[PDB]
Amino acid sequence: MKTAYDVILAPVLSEKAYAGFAEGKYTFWVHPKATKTEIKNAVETAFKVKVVKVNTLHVRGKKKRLGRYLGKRPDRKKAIVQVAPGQKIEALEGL
Amino acid sequence: MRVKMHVKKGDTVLVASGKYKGRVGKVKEVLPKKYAVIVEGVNIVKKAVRVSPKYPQGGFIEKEAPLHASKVRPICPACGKPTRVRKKFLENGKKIRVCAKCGGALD
Amino acid sequence: SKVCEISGKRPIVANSIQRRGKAKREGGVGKKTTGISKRRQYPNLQKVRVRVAGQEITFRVAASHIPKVYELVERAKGLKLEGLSPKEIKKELLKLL
Amino acid sequence: MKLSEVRKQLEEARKLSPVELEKLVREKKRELMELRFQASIGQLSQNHKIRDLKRQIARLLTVLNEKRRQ
RNA sequence: AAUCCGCCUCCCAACAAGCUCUGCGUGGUGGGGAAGCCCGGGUGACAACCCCCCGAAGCCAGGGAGCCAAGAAAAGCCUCUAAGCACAACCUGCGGGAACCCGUACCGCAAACCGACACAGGUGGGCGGGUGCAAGAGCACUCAGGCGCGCGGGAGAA
RNA sequence: GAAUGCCGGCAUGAGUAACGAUAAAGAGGGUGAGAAUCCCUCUCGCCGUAAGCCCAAGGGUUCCUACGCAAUGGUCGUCAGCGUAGGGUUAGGCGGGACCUAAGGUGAAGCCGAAAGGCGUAGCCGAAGGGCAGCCGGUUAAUAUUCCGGCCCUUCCCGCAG
RNA sequence: AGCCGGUAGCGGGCGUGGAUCCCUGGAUGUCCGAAUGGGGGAACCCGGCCGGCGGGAACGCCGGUCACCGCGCGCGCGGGGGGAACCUGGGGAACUGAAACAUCUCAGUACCCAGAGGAGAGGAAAGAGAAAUCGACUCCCUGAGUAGCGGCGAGCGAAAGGGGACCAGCCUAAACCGUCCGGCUUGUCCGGGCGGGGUCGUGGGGCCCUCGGACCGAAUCCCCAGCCUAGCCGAAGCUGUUGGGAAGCAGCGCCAGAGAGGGUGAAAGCCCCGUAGGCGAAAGGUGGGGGGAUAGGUGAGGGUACCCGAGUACCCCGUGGUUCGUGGAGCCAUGGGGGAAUCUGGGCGGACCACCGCCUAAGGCUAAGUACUCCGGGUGACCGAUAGCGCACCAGUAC
Ligand SMILES: [Mg+2]
Ligand SMILES: [Mg+2]
Ligand SMILES: [Mg+2]
Ligand SMILES: [Mg+2]
Ligand SMILES: [Mg+2]
Ligand SMILES: [Mg+2]
Ligand SMILES: [Mg+2]
Ligand SMILES: [Mg+2]
Ligand SMILES: [Mg+2]
Ligand SMILES: [Mg+2]
Ligand SMILES: [Mg+2]
Ligand SMILES: [Mg+2]
Ligand SMILES: [Mg+2]
Ligand SMILES: [Mg+2]
Ligand SMILES: [Mg+2]
Ligand SMILES: [Mg+2]
Ligand SMILES: [Mg+2]
Ligand SMILES: [Mg+2]
Ligand SMILES: [Mg+2]
Ligand SMILES: [Mg+2]
Ligand SMILES: [Mg+2]
Ligand SMILES: [Mg+2]
Ligand SMILES: [Mg+2]
Ligand SMILES: [Mg+2]
Ligand SMILES: [Mg+2]
Ligand SMILES: [Mg+2]
Ligand SMILES: [Mg+2]
Ligand SMILES: [Mg+2]
Ligand SMILES: [Mg+2]
Ligand SMILES: [Mg+2]
Ligand SMILES: [Mg+2]
Ligand SMILES: [Mg+2]
Ligand SMILES: [Mg+2]
Ligand SMILES: [Mg+2]
Ligand SMILES: [Mg+2]
Ligand SMILES: [Mg+2]
Ligand SMILES: [Mg+2]
Ligand SMILES: [Mg+2]
Ligand SMILES: [Mg+2]
Ligand SMILES: [Mg+2]
Ligand SMILES: [Mg+2]
Ligand SMILES: [Mg+2]
Ligand SMILES: [Mg+2]
Ligand SMILES: [Mg+2]
Ligand SMILES: [Mg+2]
Ligand SMILES: [Mg+2]
Ligand SMILES: [Mg+2]
Ligand SMILES: [Mg+2]
Ligand SMILES: [Mg+2]
Ligand SMILES: [Mg+2]
Ligand SMILES: [Mg+2]
Ligand SMILES: [Mg+2]
Ligand SMILES: [Mg+2]
Ligand SMILES: [Mg+2]
Ligand SMILES: [Mg+2]
Ligand SMILES: [Mg+2]
Ligand SMILES: [Mg+2]
Ligand SMILES: [Mg+2]
Ligand SMILES: [Mg+2]
Ligand SMILES: [Mg+2]
Ligand SMILES: [Mg+2]
Ligand SMILES: [Mg+2]
Ligand SMILES: [Mg+2]
Ligand SMILES: [Mg+2]
Ligand SMILES: [Mg+2]
Ligand SMILES: [Mg+2]
Ligand SMILES: [Mg+2]
Ligand SMILES: [Mg+2]
Ligand SMILES: [Mg+2]
Ligand SMILES: [Mg+2]
Ligand SMILES: [Mg+2]
Ligand SMILES: [Mg+2]
Ligand SMILES: [Mg+2]
Ligand SMILES: [Mg+2]
Ligand SMILES: [Mg+2]
Ligand SMILES: [Mg+2]
Ligand SMILES: [Mg+2]
Ligand SMILES: [Mg+2]
Ligand SMILES: [Mg+2]
Ligand SMILES: [Mg+2]
Ligand SMILES: [Mg+2]
Ligand SMILES: [Mg+2]
Ligand SMILES: [Mg+2]
Ligand SMILES: [Mg+2]
Ligand SMILES: [Mg+2]
Ligand SMILES: [Mg+2]
Ligand SMILES: [Mg+2]
Ligand SMILES: [Mg+2]
Ligand SMILES: [Mg+2]
Ligand SMILES: [Mg+2]
Ligand SMILES: [Mg+2]
Ligand SMILES: [Mg+2]
Ligand SMILES: [Mg+2]
Ligand SMILES: [Mg+2]
Ligand SMILES: [Mg+2]
Ligand SMILES: [Mg+2]
Ligand SMILES: [Mg+2]
Ligand SMILES: [Mg+2]
Ligand SMILES: [Mg+2]
Ligand SMILES: [Mg+2]
Ligand SMILES: [Mg+2]
Ligand SMILES: [Mg+2]
Ligand SMILES: [Mg+2]
Ligand SMILES: [Mg+2]
Ligand SMILES: [Mg+2]
Ligand SMILES: [Mg+2]
Ligand SMILES: [Mg+2]
Ligand SMILES: [Mg+2]
Ligand SMILES: [Mg+2]
Ligand SMILES: [Mg+2]
Ligand SMILES: [Mg+2]
Ligand SMILES: [Mg+2]
Ligand SMILES: [Mg+2]
Ligand SMILES: [Mg+2]
Ligand SMILES: [Mg+2]
Ligand SMILES: [Mg+2]
Ligand SMILES: [Mg+2]
Ligand SMILES: [Mg+2]
Ligand SMILES: [Mg+2]
Ligand SMILES: [Mg+2]
Ligand SMILES: [Mg+2]
Ligand SMILES: [Mg+2]
Ligand SMILES: [Mg+2]
Ligand SMILES: [Mg+2]
Ligand SMILES: [Mg+2]
Ligand SMILES: [Mg+2]
Ligand SMILES: [Mg+2]
Ligand SMILES: [Mg+2]
Ligand SMILES: [Mg+2]
Ligand SMILES: [Mg+2]
Ligand SMILES: [Mg+2]
Ligand SMILES: [Mg+2]
Ligand SMILES: [Mg+2]
Ligand SMILES: [Mg+2]
Ligand SMILES: [Mg+2]
Ligand SMILES: [Mg+2]
Ligand SMILES: [Mg+2]
Ligand SMILES: [Mg+2]
Ligand SMILES: [Mg+2]
Ligand SMILES: [Mg+2]
Ligand SMILES: [Mg+2]
Ligand SMILES: [Mg+2]
Ligand SMILES: [Mg+2]
Ligand SMILES: [Mg+2]
Ligand SMILES: [Mg+2]
Ligand SMILES: [Mg+2]
Ligand SMILES: [Mg+2]
Ligand SMILES: [Mg+2]
Ligand SMILES: [Mg+2]
Ligand SMILES: [Mg+2]
Ligand SMILES: [Mg+2]
Ligand SMILES: [Mg+2]
Ligand SMILES: [Mg+2]
Ligand SMILES: [Mg+2]
Ligand SMILES: [Mg+2]
Ligand SMILES: [Mg+2]
Ligand SMILES: [Mg+2]
Ligand SMILES: [Mg+2]
Ligand SMILES: [Mg+2]
Ligand SMILES: [Mg+2]
Ligand SMILES: [Mg+2]
Ligand SMILES: [Mg+2]
Ligand SMILES: [Mg+2]
Ligand SMILES: [Mg+2]
Ligand SMILES: [Mg+2]
Ligand SMILES: [Mg+2]
Ligand SMILES: [Mg+2]
Ligand SMILES: [Mg+2]
Ligand SMILES: [Mg+2]
Ligand SMILES: [Mg+2]
Ligand SMILES: [Mg+2]
Ligand SMILES: [Mg+2]
Ligand SMILES: [Mg+2]
Ligand SMILES: [Mg+2]
Ligand SMILES: [Mg+2]
Ligand SMILES: [Mg+2]
Ligand SMILES: [Mg+2]
Ligand SMILES: [Mg+2]
Ligand SMILES: [Mg+2]
Ligand SMILES: [Mg+2]
Ligand SMILES: [Mg+2]
Ligand SMILES: [Mg+2]
Ligand SMILES: [Mg+2]
Ligand SMILES: [Mg+2]
Ligand SMILES: [Mg+2]
Ligand SMILES: [Mg+2]
Ligand SMILES: [Mg+2]
Ligand SMILES: [Mg+2]
Ligand SMILES: [Mg+2]
Ligand SMILES: [Mg+2]
Ligand SMILES: [Mg+2]
Ligand SMILES: [Mg+2]
Ligand SMILES: [Mg+2]
Ligand SMILES: [Mg+2]
Ligand SMILES: [Mg+2]
Ligand SMILES: [Mg+2]
Ligand SMILES: [Mg+2]
Ligand SMILES: [Mg+2]
Ligand SMILES: [Zn+2]
Repeated sequence: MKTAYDVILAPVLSEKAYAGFAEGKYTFWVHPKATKTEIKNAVETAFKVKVVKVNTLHVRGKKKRLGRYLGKRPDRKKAIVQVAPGQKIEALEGL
Repeated sequence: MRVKMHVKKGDTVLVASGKYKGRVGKVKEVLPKKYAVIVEGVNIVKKAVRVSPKYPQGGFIEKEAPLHASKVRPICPACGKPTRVRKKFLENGKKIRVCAKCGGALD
Repeated sequence: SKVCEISGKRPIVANSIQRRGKAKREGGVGKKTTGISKRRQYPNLQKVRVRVAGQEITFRVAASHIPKVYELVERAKGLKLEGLSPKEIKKELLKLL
Repeated sequence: MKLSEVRKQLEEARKLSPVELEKLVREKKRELMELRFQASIGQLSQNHKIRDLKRQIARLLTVLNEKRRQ
């Protein structure tokens, strides 16, 4: 069955993602098929906040090899939610 | 469906062939994919280890080399003789290994 | 060109044989074939329009089975055909075959 | 998860109702996300927990399905 | 069907206006801001931000004239009424909420595209500064910017 | 033992021709096991209706950073569009879709054809044409009309008023 | 009794309370694909209706549902697409051979198309063809390279009969009887559905008199044996010696319904895996064998002369099929024209006629014996990495 916890996969860990916490912008890896609207809801019910803005972008898998064997990593989508003025997502403030 | 192993961890086996013919020991391990058993203190080999956290001071370690399972014979816990194994059905009727010399269970 | 909705008569392939010379039976040396090539013989298809149940039904039918259309119309009387589409009438009609 | 814990889980689940089953999957799907988040920052040494939870959820939804099937 | 559109008649208006849409200027405000000098950044700086000239192929635009070869459709949009419905509905103004999916890196006259090659070839559109030469997108030099072309060093025969 | 045989390997030509525009180089400093070839500075030269800049195709990570130099680079290589890893592409207003039609395609009705299939007013699809609301600046190593700031705007839902 | 695939490692777990693994059944099963809500450059996009989630009306997500065609009274059922060969049907070449070439050949092959299915086709005489005979069909041997066909060239090439494999026969239409429904030109009507009846070549049936009054039995259904999809039991050797290693050599034994074969440090009946001989299914599949049921089946004179498959037979024209290439050219089939009869009817026995015989057209089905090999297994005087499949290897890949 579909729950918010199916839509939010993992937090994005990088200099750039962390830089957002200050202004209330949390960046998650979400399921590649999930809509801004649905991510807004998912984040709201999982981290008890008010999502105000949602930015999403697709992230192509990097082609990578192991010896003879060429391949690709999985494609991912990342979402950047803006919580309402003053709120916070403590699980991410983290760090 | 499964490899047939006539021997197991850690019944007591006679090593009947190879450099260590005659030795007796517990089966420390059974490796069915390779069809092999590790017998305690049988088939020792000198392996080089790099100077590493796991082994500072480096040099060498001793390891037990696996034996092809066919080289090994369980020793019967009743008669103390090395034996072929037979199956006997109990009343359960679970089945068990029994020595082929006397009739004793081998577990 | 095509198929009789009644008899099922289809276009068939026939050879067209060209011959030359005098038949033996007429004292000639015999007939020589100077060509064979395939051709088709079509059914003599024509249109028959009929009113049945105040609707205009039309059949594409080989001339030999032109009377079989009208015979179908006759057997049609025992049928509850009014209100139906002309596709529907023709189906019922045809089913009577 | 231990084999006996698995039987235990099934017996207990089977006693539940659909609605109770749904509530509980949601809770487990939630508990998995935490595991994920922890796994991703290198703070889950106990990583077998992930395969575990995932199968619990499977067992549960499996049983939810059982109920609703007839 | 129509109060619309077309056609006929009459009255007032008419190189006016009015109304309406756009361009440009201004405009609360917000920004930027050199050389040089110190190690992309600081400073210069409270930076100054003004006048005159040139001036488009761009804009006002659906402008104007001429010509013959006589120069898309459909929706948006306005209007007309039909079933309906007229506590509805639509218009205008205000307020609150709502606003999805895909692309977006980088090359792009080329060492990343088409040419088996980091190939003197091929590749559509826009910008393309200054001076002089009658003009120019020509030519020379040169700004911004970018390069010296991924073997070199000598020698100084045919 | 021969088929200008087939497949493979290795010779010869030969340290030979060549190293791909005659725009052009020089020095000092740095780095490193190693430097004409990488970084920095100064000097010199070339392009400048381009050999600069921006879009669209096509390409598909080649972008940025760290660590590397076996091979790839016509030489070298400490460098690189190369190896490994990590990061990086953020939109109601840009583009396309939830709008329109063009050729053409497809195709209720319908027509035709041994089978396969061919046609066909409507309709539907089909755009680099029509329609449609975003400008200036700041910020990153790397994205920005997308984030931020400032000032503007569009549609949909609901409501209130007229 | 180990295990968390190839796959070791870091980091963690599970298993005699029976894991991993194997077989069967079930659940889950994003998107595309016949692809089927609609669109589309397959794997993306965009909807309607019902229900649900969120603060939820806009927005978005979740569940269900929505293509078209056919058949049957909106609803039911079905179709669609794939499959290596095999099969039928609808179309159908050429090189080549003829030492040139046209008829002829190649060949009804290659190939395209449709369709089936585990086979398909064919099948229960309007047969054969000379026997006073045979007795559905299919398939093998033979008949026979015969008969014949043939620019009587090149070439092509039957059938009956005999021996075998398998074995099986049925259902209808019509007459006539009953019933419902419909028509307008009111019934002794005509027509359509359904039921009854009937099914054949010594002709059979219908109707009307006379007489007579249980056995067979499925190709459908049910049960079961047997089979498949995992498995399991399975005899007998120790010691010495050379040697890295014994299974070699030596000594003394033993099993054998098992001395097939493969492994084990070299060369092993007795170490391992096996082998002979046996055993095994809760579940799914099969079940042509066994059993049972059901459908269905079955008389004799006499009279009547009602019925016995129509654009059909039949004749002519044009063609194909057959061994038959226009030939003395019948037969089977049919594109065109003409066009009957119901047993005193019709077709056939190679033009035609007579005689003498054979057979009953114009409706349908029908196991088996036969073809094939994607798949599983067994076996090779088959290959052994330039071989053997294109591929022993991550190949229909790189390129
Ligand atoms: Mg699911
Ligand atoms: Mg940063
Ligand atoms: Mg996106
Ligand atoms: Mg986006
Ligand atoms: Mg992967
Ligand atoms: Mg066993
Ligand atoms: Mg010993
Ligand atoms: Mg057991
Ligand atoms: Mg002719
Ligand atoms: Mg003649
Ligand atoms: Mg004569
Ligand atoms: Mg002739
Ligand atoms: Mg007519
Ligand atoms: Mg005719
Ligand atoms: Mg006629
Ligand atoms: Mg389990
Ligand atoms: Mg009118
Ligand atoms: Mg009026
Ligand atoms: Mg202005
Ligand atoms: Mg203004
Ligand atoms: Mg400044
Ligand atoms: Mg400065
Ligand atoms: Mg200052
Ligand atoms: Mg100062
Ligand atoms: Mg004009
Ligand atoms: Mg038009
Ligand atoms: Mg339209
Ligand atoms: Mg009204
Ligand atoms: Mg508003
Ligand atoms: Mg949508
Ligand atoms: Mg961008
Ligand atoms: Mg860019
Ligand atoms: Mg470049
Ligand atoms: Mg650029
Ligand atoms: Mg050029
Ligand atoms: Mg250009
Ligand atoms: Mg460039
Ligand atoms: Mg190139
Ligand atoms: Mg290249
Ligand atoms: Mg170069
Ligand atoms: Mg070039
Ligand atoms: Mg050009
Ligand atoms: Mg000038
Ligand atoms: Mg000049
Ligand atoms: Mg000049
Ligand atoms: Mg100039
Ligand atoms: Mg020039
Ligand atoms: Mg410069
Ligand atoms: Mg140069
Ligand atoms: Mg010289
Ligand atoms: Mg020779
Ligand atoms: Mg040569
Ligand atoms: Mg040569
Ligand atoms: Mg050769
Ligand atoms: Mg050779
Ligand atoms: Mg060769
Ligand atoms: Mg060679
Ligand atoms: Mg050489
Ligand atoms: Mg030399
Ligand atoms: Mg030379
Ligand atoms: Mg020379
Ligand atoms: Mg030379
Ligand atoms: Mg060259
Ligand atoms: Mg030279
Ligand atoms: Mg060069
Ligand atoms: Mg050069
Ligand atoms: Mg020159
Ligand atoms: Mg130096
Ligand atoms: Mg260098
Ligand atoms: Mg160097
Ligand atoms: Mg230098
Ligand atoms: Mg150089
Ligand atoms: Mg440099
Ligand atoms: Mg120049
Ligand atoms: Mg210039
Ligand atoms: Mg490429
Ligand atoms: Mg790469
Ligand atoms: Mg970049
Ligand atoms: Mg890179
Ligand atoms: Mg780079
Ligand atoms: Mg570096
Ligand atoms: Mg290198
Ligand atoms: Mg190198
Ligand atoms: Mg080197
Ligand atoms: Mg390396
Ligand atoms: Mg190289
Ligand atoms: Mg090199
Ligand atoms: Mg090169
Ligand atoms: Mg270095
Ligand atoms: Mg490079
Ligand atoms: Mg790189
Ligand atoms: Mg914005
Ligand atoms: Mg736009
Ligand atoms: Mg919408
Ligand atoms: Mg569209
Ligand atoms: Mg359209
Ligand atoms: Mg078409
Ligand atoms: Mg059209
Ligand atoms: Mg439309
Ligand atoms: Mg457009
Ligand atoms: Mg446009
Ligand atoms: Mg738009
Ligand atoms: Mg603006
Ligand atoms: Mg950039
Ligand atoms: Mg960036
Ligand atoms: Mg903004
Ligand atoms: Mg009001
Ligand atoms: Mg693994
Ligand atoms: Mg470990
Ligand atoms: Mg472990
Ligand atoms: Mg059990
Ligand atoms: Mg299964
Ligand atoms: Mg999903
Ligand atoms: Mg699908
Ligand atoms: Mg679809
Ligand atoms: Mg479609
Ligand atoms: Mg709803
Ligand atoms: Mg909310
Ligand atoms: Mg809602
Ligand atoms: Mg949601
Ligand atoms: Mg849905
Ligand atoms: Mg739906
Ligand atoms: Mg089909
Ligand atoms: Mg099929
Ligand atoms: Mg055929
Ligand atoms: Mg056909
Ligand atoms: Mg044919
Ligand atoms: Mg065929
Ligand atoms: Mg042809
Ligand atoms: Mg020929
Ligand atoms: Mg040939
Ligand atoms: Mg010949
Ligand atoms: Mg010839
Ligand atoms: Mg010849
Ligand atoms: Mg010739
Ligand atoms: Mg020929
Ligand atoms: Mg031939
Ligand atoms: Mg032929
Ligand atoms: Mg073939
Ligand atoms: Mg098919
Ligand atoms: Mg069979
Ligand atoms: Mg059959
Ligand atoms: Mg059949
Ligand atoms: Mg019969
Ligand atoms: Mg003979
Ligand atoms: Mg002759
Ligand atoms: Mg022939
Ligand atoms: Mg004959
Ligand atoms: Mg025979
Ligand atoms: Mg026979
Ligand atoms: Mg047989
Ligand atoms: Mg009747
Ligand atoms: Mg009647
Ligand atoms: Mg009746
Ligand atoms: Mg009779
Ligand atoms: Mg039957
Ligand atoms: Mg055994
Ligand atoms: Mg044994
Ligand atoms: Mg020794
Ligand atoms: Mg021994
Ligand atoms: Mg001996
Ligand atoms: Mg034997
Ligand atoms: Mg043997
Ligand atoms: Mg052997
Ligand atoms: Mg060895
Ligand atoms: Mg021997
Ligand atoms: Mg031997
Ligand atoms: Mg052996
Ligand atoms: Mg046996
Ligand atoms: Mg056996
Ligand atoms: Mg009688
Ligand atoms: Mg009669
Ligand atoms: Mg008859
Ligand atoms: Mg008939
Ligand atoms: Mg004829
Ligand atoms: Mg013929
Ligand atoms: Mg003749
Ligand atoms: Mg004939
Ligand atoms: Mg005919
Ligand atoms: Mg007769
Ligand atoms: Mg007669
Ligand atoms: Mg006949
Ligand atoms: Mg005849
Ligand atoms: Mg005759
Ligand atoms: Mg006859
Ligand atoms: Mg006969
Ligand atoms: Mg049949
Ligand atoms: Mg049978
Ligand atoms: Mg058969
Ligand atoms: Mg077979
Ligand atoms: Mg096989
Ligand atoms: Mg061999
Ligand atoms: Mg090889
Ligand atoms: Mg090979
Ligand atoms: Mg070899
Ligand atoms: Mg193979
Ligand atoms: Mg190979
Ligand atoms: Mg490969
Ligand atoms: Zn014992």
